[PDB]
Amino acid sequence: RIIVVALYDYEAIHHEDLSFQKGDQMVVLEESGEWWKARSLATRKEGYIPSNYVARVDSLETEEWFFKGISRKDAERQLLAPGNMLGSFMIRDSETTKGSYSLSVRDYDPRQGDTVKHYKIRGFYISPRSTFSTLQELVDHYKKGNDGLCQKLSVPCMSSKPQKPWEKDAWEIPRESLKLEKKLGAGQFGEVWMATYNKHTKVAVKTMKPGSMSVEAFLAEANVMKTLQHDKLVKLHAVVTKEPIYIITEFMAKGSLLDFLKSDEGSKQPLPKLIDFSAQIAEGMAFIEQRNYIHRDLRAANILVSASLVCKIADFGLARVIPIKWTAPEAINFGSFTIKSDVWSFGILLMEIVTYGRIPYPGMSNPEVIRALERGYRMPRPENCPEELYNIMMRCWKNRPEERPTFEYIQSVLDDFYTATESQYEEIP
Ligand SMILES: Nc1ncnc2c1c(-c1ccc(NC(=O)c3ccccc3)cc1)cn2C1CCCC1
Ligand SMILES: [Ca+2]
Ligand SMILES: [Cl-]
Repeated sequence: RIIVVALYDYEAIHHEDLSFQKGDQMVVLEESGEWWKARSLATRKEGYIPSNYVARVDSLETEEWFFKGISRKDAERQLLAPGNMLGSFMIRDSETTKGSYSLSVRDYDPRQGDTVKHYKIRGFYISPRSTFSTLQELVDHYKKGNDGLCQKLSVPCMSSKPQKPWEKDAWEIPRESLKLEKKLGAGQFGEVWMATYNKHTKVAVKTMKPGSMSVEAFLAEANVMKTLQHDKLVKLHAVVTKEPIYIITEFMAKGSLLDFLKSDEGSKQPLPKLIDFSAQIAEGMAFIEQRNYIHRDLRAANILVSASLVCKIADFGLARVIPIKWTAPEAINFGSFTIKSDVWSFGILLMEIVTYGRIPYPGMSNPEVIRALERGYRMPRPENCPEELYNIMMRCWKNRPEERPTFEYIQSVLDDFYTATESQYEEIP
């Protein structure tokens, strides 16, 4: 017997899936990955449920202040989101001290403004002065005035329902299931439409126009990208095998990063949040790097922004199934695309972000640039760019692609850009 409990509200949208309120319990009957067959205890109905909407009874995940599988940087982003205030906190798996837990607390500071400070927890305790049998008790105490903390505990971090998992056994779907409602953009290779999958589900469809490339071999290449899932890559949901091929991805509410930075709201975005974007793209490129693959076309036009202002990477694994200002020299000439050729493109993308979407090398045509890259000309630093940030672009713009950084390093440098190493966690006597 395995009892689980709902963490959020879910209304059914399919045939054999269940509806449940927050707090409903149910018996796990089958573990089919993203979807589980369960029998509700409230309605006694047997059906399918999203496994990422429930957890085992009286687990820590059930608790409103606990956050599973979240990094220190995500915990920082989640707390500095709108809807939280002074004292807003969370308890999470310690990213560094594995098998243990850390506490992230929102705090204000005149020097910078809102910040997130992190304390490690070691029965548990932070300072030997105060011992605690369990976390909830430990929480309660620190809600009663800051016992050494930078602030007194107020409310757990605001969380929203995760994205509903895709329909089961629906990697290949008929076109009839779709209603392409609005053309978002078109190009030399096809159109990107925003659509709807059998009502209830809002998707975006990339219509791949008929060609030589992968007529019967697209599904093959495309089936690999499906296994390269990441929180910072655009999620591939479904595919239409009948030519013209349709690619169903998740809908990114605020379009491309390029169009977004050129937007009004985008122009309002300050500098530390632009670097936050960069650190997200770098996080995604660090994954493609770990899988020893390649994106082949990094630019703001290929970065999408969610409604929550989360940057994700598209298309990826598309240039291998079919423009040079973002391209490194050793690919313009020798046609050699490495993971380091993307590093160059990231440096360009970085500048593209700091300049709010300004075209690289402005008032400077393509041929008038290639002959400068041989001289050693690089784009200059603008007034609004940190010296230590232009420093990174230049490292991405090294002539030797071997002495260019890794995305693993680039991400780490961008994640704690305003944080000194020693200041990551707080000391307490
Ligand atoms: N998903 C979206 N949601 C909201 N807006 C989107 C998009 C997309 C968009 C971008 C890229 C893709 N395609 C892919 O990511 C992809 C395609 C084939 C193989 C592997 C990956 C599909 C849609 C593009 N836009 C905008 C940007 C420019 C035109 C409309
Ligand atoms: Ca310290
Ligand atoms: Cl039962």
